[PDB]
Amino acid sequence: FPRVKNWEVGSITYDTLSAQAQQDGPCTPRRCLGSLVFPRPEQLLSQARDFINQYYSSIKRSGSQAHEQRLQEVEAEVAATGTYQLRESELVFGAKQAWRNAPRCVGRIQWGKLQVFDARDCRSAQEMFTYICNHIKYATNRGNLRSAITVFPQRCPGRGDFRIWNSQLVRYAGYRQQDGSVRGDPANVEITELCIQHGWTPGNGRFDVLPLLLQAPDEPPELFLLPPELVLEVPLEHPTLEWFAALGLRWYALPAVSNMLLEIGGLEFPAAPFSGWYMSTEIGTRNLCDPHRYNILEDVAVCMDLDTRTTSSLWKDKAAVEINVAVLHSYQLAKVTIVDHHAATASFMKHLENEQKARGGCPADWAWIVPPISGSLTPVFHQEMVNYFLSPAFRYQPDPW
Amino acid sequence: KFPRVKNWEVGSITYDTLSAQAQQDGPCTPRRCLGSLVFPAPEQLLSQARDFINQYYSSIKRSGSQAHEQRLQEVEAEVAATGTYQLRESELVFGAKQAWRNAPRCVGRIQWGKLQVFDARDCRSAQEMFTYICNHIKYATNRGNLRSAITVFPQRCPGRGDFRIWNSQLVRYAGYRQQDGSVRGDPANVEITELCIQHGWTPGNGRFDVLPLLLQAPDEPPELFLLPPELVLEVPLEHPTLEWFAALGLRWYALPAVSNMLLEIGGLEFPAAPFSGWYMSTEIGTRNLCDPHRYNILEDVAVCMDLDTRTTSSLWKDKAAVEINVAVLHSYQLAKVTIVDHHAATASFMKHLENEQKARGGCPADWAWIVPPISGSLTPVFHQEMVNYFLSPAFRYQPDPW
Ligand code: HEM
Ligand code: HEM
Ligand SMILES: Cc1cc(N)nc2cc(-c3ccc(OCc4ccccn4)c(CN)c3)ccc12
Ligand SMILES: Cc1cc(N)nc2cc(-c3ccc(OCc4ccccn4)c(CN)c3)ccc12
Ligand SMILES: C[C@H](O)[C@H](O)[C@H]1CNc2nc(N)[nH]c(=O)c2N1
Ligand SMILES: C[C@H](O)[C@H](O)[C@H]1CNc2nc(N)[nH]c(=O)c2N1
Ligand SMILES: [Cl-]
Ligand SMILES: [Cl-]
Ligand SMILES: [Gd]
Ligand SMILES: [Gd]
Ligand SMILES: [Gd]
Ligand SMILES: [Zn+2]
Repeated sequence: FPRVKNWEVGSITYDTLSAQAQQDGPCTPRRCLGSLVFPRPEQLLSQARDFINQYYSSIKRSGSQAHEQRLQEVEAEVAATGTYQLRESELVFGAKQAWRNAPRCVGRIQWGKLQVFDARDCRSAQEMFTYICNHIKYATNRGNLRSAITVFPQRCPGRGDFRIWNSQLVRYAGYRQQDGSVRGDPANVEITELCIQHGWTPGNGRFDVLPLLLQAPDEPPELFLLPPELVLEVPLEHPTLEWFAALGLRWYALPAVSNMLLEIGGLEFPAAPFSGWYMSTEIGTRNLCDPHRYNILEDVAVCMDLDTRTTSSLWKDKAAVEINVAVLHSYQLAKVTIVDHHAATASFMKHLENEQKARGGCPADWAWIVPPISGSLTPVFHQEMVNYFLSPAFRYQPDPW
Repeated sequence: KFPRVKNWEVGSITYDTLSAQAQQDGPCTPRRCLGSLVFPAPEQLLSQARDFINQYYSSIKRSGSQAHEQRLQEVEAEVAATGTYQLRESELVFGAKQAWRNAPRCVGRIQWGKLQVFDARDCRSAQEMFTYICNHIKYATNRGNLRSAITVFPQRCPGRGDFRIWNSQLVRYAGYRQQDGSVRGDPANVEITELCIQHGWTPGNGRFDVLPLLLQAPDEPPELFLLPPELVLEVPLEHPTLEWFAALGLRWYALPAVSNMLLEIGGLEFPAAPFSGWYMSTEIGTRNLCDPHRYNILEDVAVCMDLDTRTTSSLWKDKAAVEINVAVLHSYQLAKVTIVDHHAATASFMKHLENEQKARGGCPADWAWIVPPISGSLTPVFHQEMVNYFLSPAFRYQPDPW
């Protein structure tokens, strides 16, 4: 049982929960690989017992009448069909629990508040598009963002798969040149290469919202134009730097992740987009200032008349911070939910405390919980963490080609 | 079959074959990763020694030669006859440089070849130990043109207790507990401060009182030594544009000299071997001055800056910390005392990773320690995946002697 210390306060806890890790991680006694982003059939019933057992534990209902009962239909379902369907209440328990278990998510204090839309009866490409469009509208909710997940049918053998080819529902295009450089977003150049390679009209500039490539089983992806009034976006201005708005910067409201595989009770949903609300450092620090993203830090510093000729002026730092100020200011003005990294990390500490009493610990990926600016100014920096894999879970999955 | 490692900023990919030589075992398993935790018989002595001699004869391009087999036999004989062995001076210098090179939490390892090694293995008392340390401080400080140095005291050996420096660094500020329960000066140093008084030191009562040295010679209680004040170079902190900042009366010292770690070379242990380089500005400006459990000045600075401290979304903490770091950089540059900013330091560490990949097939590195504690993703190390593992020679943590 690993001893975990908070160095700001001196408190000690033990992560007893780590004793239940399933799909093992990449670290060995001889080398740690925690900084890697991507770490390297009669047994469907094993991890299916597991989940049902977890479900009935929570609701004060382990070992009696109802718990005994639900254990049988699943074995009989898999004995008959080789797979099984989840009760609606289980699908919601599994959606939230998988969120609770996401080690890289700093927003887990919200894990109990989740809206689960059950698209397990989906049928075609036009079908998911309606399911996804209901999602965006509901999640966006005019800027009062509401966490949601839309769960499409569980994969079965012999036939294809529902899969959203976009990494997110809202993603900006990226346009090359004779010189390879990108107008727009370089994280979305490949998918842009496919979206054009499927009929779409590539726009002019930097913040063109990409269309959607949705994949009904076995058939080629169908493009789907997203209705403009569905895609809520925020123009970026600064509270005191009047020229910031003239830079023409924009970001979208809904962070809606559509490429991860939800796994509950041994079942696998390759299309299950979840969405919450942004933390501001995501947009301002990573999306706008990463050197392989919009990479605007130097342009903002020029406009602030900063001395970019020596690193010791901390011009990168000063410009980065005002970018984050502008992100927060703009979103709050447009009345769109956003959380600064100080507020977010302080809530995660409260979540860690809640999980200690609830489950005896919490899986947490230190490198992803500490924000990309001002890390030691947040409490999670001084908090030791244990990272392991619990089920149910969100997993990474290969790109569908 | 070795870990693949990607740099996400550029798209680079390398494989860390060096990790396969990991001579000892860290804290993680495939069950759970503990990478974020701060703190994780002649036959084995001979096999460590053999690996090291092999390493040394590799460096001098003499692997497997006559002299090399000679040394393996000599070391085998001395362990048989005495249970231990003595390094040659040239092996000691190699060994110390290599322990630096292997240190996964050091961002300054581009410098690992430029290390002054002071052989104090003939040191006989606390009083001689103190003279050695004073010469270390004077050489490394060099009037603000800092030089990396290590002074290595006698190794652990059977029959005799250890040399130990009780202080965690050669230059530390006192931390006076109080009632009302708060700490005046540096709260990281309350324990060592109390021990100095209990061993006779007359305490001060300021916030920046340099501590005496508590020096332990084998099988002897520690002995207190005052540093000559003209040997301890300090930097008073001013901000280039916020002129009220000087009125805070903050100071920091020029020399960072870690004195409580254990140097391991070829199975030998040196429990007293202080080493020093020069500061990276974030250690002072961010950690030492802004950590809530250190001097904790952030809010008082942000109030003086007229920031809006009642809501977090104004990023008042970020803005005040950036200016504290600017003051640190400015003040050391003004005083002509070596300092590197986290941008320049992480850039040179990236060159170190390239040099090492070509030299050795990898580099052990602790991401959470290499990534600076402000402006993380603005530096290139943030976007570099890294493999953490333990190589020998090494600097190791050891328990406090009390
Ligand atoms: C409600 C407010 C939420 C906030 C503020 C938030 C914040 C974050 C942040 C900042 C990250 C780091 C990702 C990055 O830096 O690119 C993250 C990762 C993640 N979050 Fe959340 N999140 C929220 C809700 C949710 C919800 C509703 C789910 C799922 C039901 C979720 C599951 C995850 C997962 C699986 C990851 C891992 C992403 C990856 O590994 O690529 N979070 N979250
Ligand atoms: C010359 C310039 C140097 C710079 C800029 C530098 C920088 C740093 C920094 C920023 C850290 C992390 C410290 C912390 O957060 O508390 C560190 C740790 C460390 N450095 Fe270096 N260093 C230098 C020289 C040296 C030398 C000469 C040695 C040994 C011969 C060394 C060995 C270490 C070790 C062992 C650690 C780990 C300390 C620990 O784990 O507690 N460094 N260094
Ligand atoms: C639920 C939620 C709320 C919120 N506010 N932010 C969230 C951010 C992410 C998130 C994490 C990592 C990512 O990158 C993976 C990657 C892919 C390819 C190459 C490199 N890296 C991406 C890029 N799609 C998004 C996920 C969920 C979030
Ligand atoms: C060689 C060099 C150059 C440079 N510029 N900076 C350096 C900083 C450190 C360093 C690392 C960790 C530390 O923490 C230990 C601790 C103990 C107990 C409780 C909490 N923390 C301390 C505190 N003395 C210092 C080491 C070497 C450095
Ligand atoms: C190499 C390194 O692991 C990589 O840059 C990680 C670091 N921490 C991160 N943390 C978050 N939240 N998101 C990220 O994309 C990353 N990237
Ligand atoms: C809990 C956490 O590991 C701890 O606060 C670490 C994080 N990274 C660090 N990085 C450096 N350079 N120095 C430190 O003291 C720490 N502390
Ligand atoms: Cl994003
Ligand atoms: Cl220090
Ligand atoms: Gd101007
Ligand atoms: Gd001024
Ligand atoms: Gd005051
Ligand atoms: Zn690990």
